[PDB]
Amino acid sequence: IAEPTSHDPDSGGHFGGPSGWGGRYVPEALMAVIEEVTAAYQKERVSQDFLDDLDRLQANYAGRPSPLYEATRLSQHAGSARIFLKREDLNHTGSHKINNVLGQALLARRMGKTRVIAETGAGQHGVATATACALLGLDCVIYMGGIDTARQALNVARMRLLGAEVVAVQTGSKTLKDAINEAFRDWVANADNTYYCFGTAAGPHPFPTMVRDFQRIIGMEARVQIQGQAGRLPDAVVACVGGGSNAIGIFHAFLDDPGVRLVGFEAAGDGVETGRHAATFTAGSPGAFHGSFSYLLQDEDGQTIESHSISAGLDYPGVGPEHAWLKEAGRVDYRPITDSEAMDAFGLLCRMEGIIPAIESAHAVAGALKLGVELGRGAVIVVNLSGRGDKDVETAAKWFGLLG
Amino acid sequence: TSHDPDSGGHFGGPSGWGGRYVPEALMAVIEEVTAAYQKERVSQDFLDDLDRLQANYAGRPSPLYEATRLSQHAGSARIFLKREDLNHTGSHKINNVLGQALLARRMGKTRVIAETGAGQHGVATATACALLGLDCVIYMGGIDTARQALNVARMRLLGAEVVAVQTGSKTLKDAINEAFRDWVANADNTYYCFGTAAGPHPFPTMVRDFQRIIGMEARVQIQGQAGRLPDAVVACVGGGSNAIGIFHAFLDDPGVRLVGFEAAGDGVETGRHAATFTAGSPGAFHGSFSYLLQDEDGQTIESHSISAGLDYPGVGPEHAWLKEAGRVDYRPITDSEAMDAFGLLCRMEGIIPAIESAHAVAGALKLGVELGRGAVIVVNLSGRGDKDVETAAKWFGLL
Amino acid sequence: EASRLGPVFDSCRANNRAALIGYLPTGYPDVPASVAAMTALVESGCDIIEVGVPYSDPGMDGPTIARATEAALRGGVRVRDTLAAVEAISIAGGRAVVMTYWNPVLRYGVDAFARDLAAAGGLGLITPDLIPDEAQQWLAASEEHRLDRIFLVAPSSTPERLAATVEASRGFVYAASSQAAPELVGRVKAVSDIPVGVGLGVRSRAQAAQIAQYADGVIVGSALVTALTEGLPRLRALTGELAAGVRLG
Amino acid sequence: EASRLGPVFDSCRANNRAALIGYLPTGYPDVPASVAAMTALVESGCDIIEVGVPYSDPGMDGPTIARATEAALRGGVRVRDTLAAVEAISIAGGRAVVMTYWNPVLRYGVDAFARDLAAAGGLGLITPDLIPDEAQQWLAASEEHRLDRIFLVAPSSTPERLAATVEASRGFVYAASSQAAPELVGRVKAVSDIPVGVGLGVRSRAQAAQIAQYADGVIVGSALVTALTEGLPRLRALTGELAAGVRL
Ligand SMILES: N#C[C@@H]1N[C@@H](CF)[C@H]1c1ccc(-c2c(F)cc(Cl)cc2F)cc1
Ligand SMILES: N#C[C@@H]1N[C@@H](CF)[C@H]1c1ccc(-c2c(F)cc(Cl)cc2F)cc1
Ligand SMILES: C=C(NCc1c(COP(=O)(O)O)cnc(C)c1O)C(=O)O
Ligand SMILES: C=C(NCc1c(COP(=O)(O)O)cnc(C)c1O)C(=O)O
Ligand SMILES: [Cs+]
Ligand SMILES: [Cs+]
Repeated sequence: IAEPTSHDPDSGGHFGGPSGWGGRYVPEALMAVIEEVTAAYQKERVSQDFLDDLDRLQANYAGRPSPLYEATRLSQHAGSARIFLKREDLNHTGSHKINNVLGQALLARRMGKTRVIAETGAGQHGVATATACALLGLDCVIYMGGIDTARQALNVARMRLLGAEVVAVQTGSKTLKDAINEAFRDWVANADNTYYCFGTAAGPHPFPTMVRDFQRIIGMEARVQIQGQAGRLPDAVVACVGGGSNAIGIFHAFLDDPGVRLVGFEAAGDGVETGRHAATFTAGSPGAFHGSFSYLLQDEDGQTIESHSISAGLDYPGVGPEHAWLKEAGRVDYRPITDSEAMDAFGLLCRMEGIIPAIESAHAVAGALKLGVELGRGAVIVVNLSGRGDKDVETAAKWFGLLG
Repeated sequence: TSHDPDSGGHFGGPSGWGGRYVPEALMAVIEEVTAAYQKERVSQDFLDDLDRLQANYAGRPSPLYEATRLSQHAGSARIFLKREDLNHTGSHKINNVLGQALLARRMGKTRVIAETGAGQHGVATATACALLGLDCVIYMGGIDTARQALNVARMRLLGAEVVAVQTGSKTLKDAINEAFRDWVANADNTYYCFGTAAGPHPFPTMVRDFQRIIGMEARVQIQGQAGRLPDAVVACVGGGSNAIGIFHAFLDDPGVRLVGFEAAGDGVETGRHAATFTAGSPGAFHGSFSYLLQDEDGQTIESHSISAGLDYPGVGPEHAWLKEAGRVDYRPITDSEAMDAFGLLCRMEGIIPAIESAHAVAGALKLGVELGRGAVIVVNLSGRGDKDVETAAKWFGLL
Repeated sequence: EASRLGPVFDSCRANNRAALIGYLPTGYPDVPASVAAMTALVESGCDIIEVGVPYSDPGMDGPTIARATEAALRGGVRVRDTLAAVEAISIAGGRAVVMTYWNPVLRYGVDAFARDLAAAGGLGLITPDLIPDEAQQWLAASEEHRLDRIFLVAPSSTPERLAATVEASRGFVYAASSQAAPELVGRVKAVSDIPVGVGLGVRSRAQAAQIAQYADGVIVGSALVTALTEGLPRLRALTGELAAGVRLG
Repeated sequence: EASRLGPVFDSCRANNRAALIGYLPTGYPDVPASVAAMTALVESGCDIIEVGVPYSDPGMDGPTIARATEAALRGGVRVRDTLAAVEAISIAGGRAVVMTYWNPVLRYGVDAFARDLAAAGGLGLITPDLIPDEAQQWLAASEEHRLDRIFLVAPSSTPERLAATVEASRGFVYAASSQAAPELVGRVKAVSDIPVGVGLGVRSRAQAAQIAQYADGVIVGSALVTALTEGLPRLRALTGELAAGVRL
């Protein structure tokens, strides 16, 4: 069947009250195309023919279901806890982003759009969008921050080979938040023929809900796989948090399990006290940003504080509204992980298991190691290994002295 | 199976494909690996460990996908892509490596060496040695360390030592030579994890056995998705591991065409190619009797290909047996042809393939025109092309 | 009762002319120079001044205003400097509304900012990223502190949302945008009598007079910033040309 | 009846010495020079001349010989050049065998190469990459054309395979390789009376003397190549010192 509607926002996109998190902080010029997408998604989310077309691509084209590997050789560094890696790194294009892109590309075809635009920080969502647009015959334009086109250059070339046009954003901090600002400008001018394939669980309604619904499959699968392998529900499920898509995707199936801890791990960069980080929940406050009301890093006047992280996928000063609602309600804990902590976990996963994770995912692995020590021997911790680190190989090689 | 060699590793009786053409100094460890394989291949403890890793670690089964947007470019045939590109590390090599890595551990070996050309076998070997706690040394040709530099850094991050081979053609042929010299010296504690369906017995049989899972899966998936066995099954052929793995389940189906496509470089008439069957002749090379590119005196002719994985002048002995029996045909695919299929698969299906695998798709496109509309053609998509993105971007002028 | 900007358009429509609405961002090139320029706008015939609050991520601003808002922010412009600009305009006899993205208002406090804006003599608030769907707090503070609320309508606005946006506005309705502009004004005046201003990237008297045929107000923003970059004498000259254009007889 | 090199080791037995076996690759530094150097070995006291066939992928060869065969192939050496060198050694009174990898023999034809090797005066064939398990063609040719067949043993050779290798050898057995060399020779002496040659990277007269205390023949190759590279007189003097060490 479909999926229940228990944790969804209201018709206006608000979590936990008619004036709470989420909503639509967008100009009126975008409201026509947003309502058109909301109407289209409401119609297709209950269409068995749509869910069939999506499941068919997810199975035969993207390789789902992804396995759940017990990284036994990590147990020593996690207080003798049992780490289970949800291997989203084995998806087509190399991350969880393809789950959401397939749904939204299928939706953009159902709407008759011929042009798809997207933003990207780490390059993984950009590659996934260009992948679906090549698959479904859609024209594709990806917006990327100029600083990210340099530290994730492997993905820039992949997008160009797939037929997409890559535009390097030079305004602002030249990272993810500025790519989103430029993609927003593109949509305002081309709302008529263009679909905006947003790549994370943020933005205005309906995007926080739609992105989450397309990533729900991660948690649905993991919840079944972990019971078959460990014989019980886990003691905790963890994931890294940038915008929040991969976290909310694996978190959702466990929300109604009162014994399952949920911990998201955000990028702390050089340190939360240094002013060079992206720990939105640790050092941020509520505000309206990028189309929703949620947490963001902001000075006393309301200006967005530029974020920094060694991971381009977590270099974002905001977060999705459903995470803000779950943080306020106390259902999910959010903790910082620094650059150095992540890179230790990165190298440990390589040495111990032969998996080269994405530097984003390394934040989650580092958080799981710490969490394992707190829970102790025998605790079952599921980790969402959101992506592989082929994009980060040059960054990781410099970090560990394999270059010069 | 009924297609196995004798105790000495010979395919097909009098022809004598395979065997062991190695120095006596290697016979003690070669017989040691043979006996260990015969013993552990029927051990449920060993089979349970291999299945557990293929499922929860490697990502098996790999899916079978019908590339319907390629149909108009394949004479309206139906191209089905066996998605080995989705495995852990990103190619079929992990299948063979996980079998031999577990076997090295069963034998008490403490050190694993391996050759690599495209870097995929090196990355897979380095991956399993990190997982099992083995010392890893990967021999790679100096030319290949340059044009596949991404996989070199992946290997180093996984904890493996990489040795750049600068002798000979500085490609896959010369990495194998040096790795053989390493084994001669350190056979007491070193397992040679061979990356392709060549070499002395038992390696052609053993590599094929660990890759049979590809064809077995494909034969079940094609019937479920299409209702019948395919009209043809095609793959690219360097040494022959990914081709033999997808072919084997189909050997005894009489109506299934089997076509292997080999690298033709700048063209077979140019002397800058690796088209072993098209231009080679029988001979003994790298431990087996098979086909290889050789001059009038028997010296190995150096091969050239834009693809590092197919840039090899030999080929596995079981393929020589299949070619002699007429069960499989082998055709050349040039650099230009492979790169066209490369870009086509990117623009039509959003799949960036390995340049090795792109040869099979290019051959599949031609075979679709030959068989007509409605014909079902299964293609082994042996690996993804992250290692080749820089090569391909320069080819299409995207820099 | 009537809106704050009601009498202004009443006087303009009685003089067979449109209201000239001028935008300048606070703090460009610096805070004292920008206040000198907003005063110059009042002296040069600007009926309403749009005091802009520079925002770090202004998605609606064009390149000319984007560069100016970044420069003002680098100079250390504050939101409290925008309230000081309004006091300066009120002192010089002008009429000020504030154009701002919503987050600086939330960070300040919606009721607090409305109170302090009206105290400084401000007459209204333009909210380009605040739609009426999310403006419950702003509607209450707007009725309380007697402030106009100018929402935006676009050529793509549905009949439902356009009527709802016009219903929600006080003072005037901003028609942000070829024949798309007069056709949009026609849709607003089909459902309400509220004055309509038109932003159309005006840069000359000819374009200003061309809009004054159908609109109640002509909104000029980018051309004033480009003029201020050249200096205050160029700004007075351009404003004088525009003040002549909004008049018809 | 007996092997071709049988009488050679008997002559070394009566003179209370081991045989000096000298290796040189054909065509290094060129074909005329290599044949000139091989003849010099006979005039300088070499009992047996190993004539090497340069191969493009020599797995069993160290760097001195490997780089010398690479230079010979760059110069264009052919397999027929090796047979021309055997005939030259035989005319000059020497006794020559051919050390080759197996694929050049397959390309020539096992029977045809044996026939042509015997007609040039060759006495046998050393096959480093051919084990008896694959030598059916070679065994038949070795009997037909009365050529000795020299297989290699190794320290790692299992007892069963060592006995099989020795049983399949005619002429002498190449003991390729601490105490590793004499211990391996002892294991061969314990199953057969066939002469055993030892190759151990010999460089000096003292080294050749230590080997002759247990081996029937001493095999020198790399040191001869290194000498020929400096000059033809250096090879003559070094071969002389090696000729003296084998008589102690
Ligand atoms: N006004 C205004 C704002 N400048 C930024 C907010 F502060 C700019 C903006 C508005 C909207 C979004 C948005 C998004 F992020 C995702 C999607 Cl799917 C749709 C969107 F509309 C992004 C940036
Ligand atoms: N002598 C000799 C030969 N020089 C080449 C052959 F002609 C060199 C050689 C011998 C053996 C091999 C070999 C291999 F490739 C794979 C494995 Cl698993 C085991 C091996 F022993 C490779 C090259
Ligand atoms: C930002 C995008 N990626 C973020 C990312 C993240 C963080 O994204 P979330 O939306 O927080 O799940 C996690 N893991 C991987 C492998 C990623 O690539 C991008 O590439 O556009
Ligand atoms: C040479 C190795 N690769 C060969 C290769 C081949 C050809 O190898 P076979 O053994 O012929 O299957 C095909 N596809 C991919 C993706 C490959 O990487 C290597 O990675 O060392
Ligand atoms: Cs964040
Ligand atoms: Cs080949």
